[PDB]
Amino acid sequence: REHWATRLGLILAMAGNAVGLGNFLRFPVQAAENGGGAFMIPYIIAFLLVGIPLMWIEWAMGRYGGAQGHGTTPAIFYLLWRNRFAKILGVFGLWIPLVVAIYYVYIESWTLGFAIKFLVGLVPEPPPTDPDSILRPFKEFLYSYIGVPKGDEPILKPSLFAYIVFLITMFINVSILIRGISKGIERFAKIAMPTLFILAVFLVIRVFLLETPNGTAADGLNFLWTPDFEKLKDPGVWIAAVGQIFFTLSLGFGAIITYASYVRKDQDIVLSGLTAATLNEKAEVILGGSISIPAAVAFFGVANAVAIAKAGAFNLGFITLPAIFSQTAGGTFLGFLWFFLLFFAGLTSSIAIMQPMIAFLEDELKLSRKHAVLWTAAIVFFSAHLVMFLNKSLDEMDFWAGTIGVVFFGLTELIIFFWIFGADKAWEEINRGGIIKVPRIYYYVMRYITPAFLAVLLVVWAREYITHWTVWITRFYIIGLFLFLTFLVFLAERRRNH
Ligand SMILES: CNCC[C@@H](Oc1ccc(C(F)(F)F)cc1)c1ccccc1
Ligand SMILES: CC(C)C[C@H](N)C(=O)O
Ligand code: NA
Ligand code: NA
Repeated sequence: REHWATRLGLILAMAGNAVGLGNFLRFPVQAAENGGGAFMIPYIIAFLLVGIPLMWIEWAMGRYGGAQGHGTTPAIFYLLWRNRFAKILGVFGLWIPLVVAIYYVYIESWTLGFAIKFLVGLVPEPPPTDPDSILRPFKEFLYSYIGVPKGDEPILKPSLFAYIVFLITMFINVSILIRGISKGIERFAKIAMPTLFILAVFLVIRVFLLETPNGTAADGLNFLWTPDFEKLKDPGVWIAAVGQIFFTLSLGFGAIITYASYVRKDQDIVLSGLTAATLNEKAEVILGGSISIPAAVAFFGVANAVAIAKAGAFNLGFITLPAIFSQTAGGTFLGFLWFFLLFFAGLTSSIAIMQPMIAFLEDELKLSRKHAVLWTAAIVFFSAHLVMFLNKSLDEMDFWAGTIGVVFFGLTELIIFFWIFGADKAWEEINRGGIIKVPRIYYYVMRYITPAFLAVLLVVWAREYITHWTVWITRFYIIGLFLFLTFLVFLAERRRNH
């Protein structure tokens, strides 16, 4: 089995897995919609009671599987629980990252396309201070790129440029993945993470120097880091925070598990796991939180920035921020550095959610790396045409896989590892080879607090929160993908028989 060459390259590959579009795009929008600092308390508690323990569980399950030659959950679940239902439940750890990949790689492709155009200066020109006259050209710029419907039909029409950039983005993902774990993912991470970090720091400094009659960047930081204890009674904030924690740390995606299955059976996962998780949180609360919101607040004030963050999820990052930047000398270039940052952040993450399917084909169906990567790219590429051409298909996939799926799957992998396999075996498996030991309090968190936390959350979700007819096209398609992956698991157990 392939293994990570260096401890550092492992940390950075895992950090790269976690540090992505979620830190710079999803987090600020989530924090601004939910009272800024009112969001941060549940977010921290979620990190301590959900984020940390599940990260340790997923590293453990991964290393455990990999030692027996299996990198994915259909098989790993079966090792921990010798039951046919374990294999079926394990299909979600191929389904979730695959469905997520289908839309995530497309959003990643936008950032590349915007980087190219912002570098070459093919950008909208606002007139030489009326906000709507400055924002609109950048709105139209995004709308033409992705092809937002102009009438009644729920159909998108991406520009020719957007389509070819998607193709290039796929080609780039493939070229990294085809070289494997040490020479591909690890090598790229060593280049990509330092670049990503430097670009983000530069932008944070640049944003910190912004001031208008409407405000400063520091008003954005005060909005984000000032608690509201009255909001702590609102369950919506808690549901939002926990969802962000999952998405941001790549928990419940089978992506951490798979990367961990290339950690040698002896090697530490406790300190490594905690460091990768902590690097992500820095890049999210310090770097990601410091760019978009403070810049929006400076130029528009708090209440306008909140309203912008509620307008959509891509309004802030693809419209508002580059619009703001265009009002400053060297702004088109500053736009380029932002989108380049986003591209590298997306790229290190999307290779993490394509690798589970690659690992399944190699481990269970015995395809070569080349064939496994090429077929995985073909399924993502083909499937992506749904997200590219059907309005709100992205939202449907992001809901079922990226939102509901991950929490369900997190609770499931915890029940399988810590309740069925055995709480004492699991704990032994986590700490085995550890540089540091996991605090004793976390045994009771993992066994009782985390699962009760998530079960209560999911109860309120499917009873107090659960559209156009076209959402059924996407549901149909992704259900079919699940059935298809079930077929492959079936074929894998048959190959093992013969
Ligand atoms: C609860 N979250 C809001 C839904 C939001 O989803 C996403 C938000 C951000 C990302 C990103 F991080 F960019 F990858 C991916 C998906 C979304 C999806 C499609 C359109 C608009 C918003
Ligand atoms: C799907 C995951 C790889 C997403 C990643 N953790 C992010 O925050 O962008
Ligand atoms: Na993240
Ligand atoms: Na990343």
